Amino acid sequence: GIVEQCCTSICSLYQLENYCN
Amino acid sequence: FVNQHLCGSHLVEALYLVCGERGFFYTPKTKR
Repeated sequence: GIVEQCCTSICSLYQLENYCN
Repeated sequence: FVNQHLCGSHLVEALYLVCGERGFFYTPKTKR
C-alpha cells in the first residue's frame, strides 16, 4: 500500500491518481 | 506539495485533493 512509499520516500499526484475511486 | 513525502492525515487529504468528491478506494496498508 502507498503509505509504505509516501511516508518514508517521495510520492506524487500521478501516483495518488492510481488509488482514486 | 505535488511531489513530496506524505503520511496519515496529510496523505488522506492529498488523496481527497487529487480524487475530488469521488474519494479513494485505498485503506492505509490494510491488505492493500
